[PDB]
Amino acid sequence: VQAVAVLKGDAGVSGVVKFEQASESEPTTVSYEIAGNSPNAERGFHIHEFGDATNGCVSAGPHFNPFKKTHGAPTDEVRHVGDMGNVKTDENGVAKGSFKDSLIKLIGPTSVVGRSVVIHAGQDDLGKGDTEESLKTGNAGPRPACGVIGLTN
Amino acid sequence: VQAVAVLKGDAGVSGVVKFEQASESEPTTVSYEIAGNSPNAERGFHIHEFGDATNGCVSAGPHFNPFKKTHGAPTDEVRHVGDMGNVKTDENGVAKGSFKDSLIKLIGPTSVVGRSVVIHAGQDDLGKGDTEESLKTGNAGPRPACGVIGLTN
Ligand SMILES: [Cu+2]
Ligand SMILES: [Cu+2]
Ligand SMILES: [Zn+2]
Ligand SMILES: [Zn+2]
Repeated sequence: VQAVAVLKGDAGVSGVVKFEQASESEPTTVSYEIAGNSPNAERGFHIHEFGDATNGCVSAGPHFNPFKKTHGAPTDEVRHVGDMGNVKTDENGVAKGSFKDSLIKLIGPTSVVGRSVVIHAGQDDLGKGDTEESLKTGNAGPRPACGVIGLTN
Repeated sequence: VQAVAVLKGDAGVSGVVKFEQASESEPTTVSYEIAGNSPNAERGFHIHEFGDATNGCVSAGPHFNPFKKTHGAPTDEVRHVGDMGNVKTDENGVAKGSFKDSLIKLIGPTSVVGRSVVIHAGQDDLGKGDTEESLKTGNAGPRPACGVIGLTN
C-alpha cells in the first residue's frame, strides 16, 4: 500500500512525504523531502489526527495518539503513534531522508490514511522537557506546512 | 464518521466538501460550497481514485470505480462509485448544496477517505454521450480544483 502527503503553507516551507507498507504488521517506510526550513537545524515532524485543511494547519488537530500515550521520540516505547521526531535540515534548509516505523500504518484501525503530516518550525524536545507541554507536543512550536495523507499507487 | 475535502487550484475555483456517514450501510450526506465557477452552469463533480496531490489535480487519477462499471448519473444503477453528477452554479458562479448517496462511503473497503474530490470546468454528460469517453469521464473536461478527502470530527 502507498500513500503520500504534499506539505504546503504560507511560510516558505513545502515538501512531499511518501509512505509505503506491505502489510499491516510490517514497518511502514516513510520518506520525505522538505524545502524552505531553517538551515542546519532539527524540526519536529509528526502525523496529526485529522486530515482537515479548513483552517491552515491548525485544523489537523493534535498528534495522532489513539493509545493515549505521552509524546516521545520515535524509538521510545511510550510515544504517540504519530511521533516521527525531528528531521535534520542541511545548509540550504532542506530535510531529506527515510526511515521505517512499526507504529505508523497505512492499513488497519490505526491507519494514517486520511490524517495529516505536519512539519514544525521548531525542534521537538522528544518529551524530555521540564513541561506538561513537552509531554503533549514536544514544544515543537508553529506548523509552517502540512498536508493530508492520501492513498496513491 | 465525518470527512472533508478542501478544493484548491490555480483557476479561480475553490471550495469545501463535507461528508458524513453514520454507519457503513447508511447513506453518506455530501454537502458542498464551491466558488469561482462559470455562472448559471452545471459542472461535473466526482470522487477520483487517489488522494495524490503531487501533480495538480492530474494525480488524483480516474473516477473512483472499484466495481468496474461505466460512468453514469448518481441515480443510475450503473455508475462509478465516485459519480456525483453535476453541481449547479448560480449567477455569481457559486455551487452550494447537499445530497445523500448510498455508494459513497467513509467506512469499509470502498471508503473514500484518502481519495480526492474533483470539481470540473465542464458539464458531465452523465454517460449519455455518443462516445467511449462519455462512458469514462462524462466529457466533464478540465479539473480546475481538487482536494484530498481527510478524516475529521
Ligand atoms: Cu506535529
Ligand atoms: Cu471528476
Ligand atoms: Zn507527539
Ligand atoms: Zn464517473
